[PDB]
Amino acid sequence: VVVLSFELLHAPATVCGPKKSTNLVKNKCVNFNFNG
Amino acid sequence: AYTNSFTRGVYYPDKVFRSSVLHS
Repeated sequence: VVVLSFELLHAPATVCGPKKSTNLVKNKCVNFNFNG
Repeated sequence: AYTNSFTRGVYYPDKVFRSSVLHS
């Protein structure tokens, strides 16, 4: 039995899932997903 | 030994940035 425990907002996120990042545009209302 | 620490020991409680605001 394997138990996985996660911690949020304690520090800068070091472990992430695989999602391809894109270049960030500025000055236009856009969805932002920074580090989750 | 003793001696009094006037106001020492204050540190930033969390990485989150704030400015020009009082925070409890």
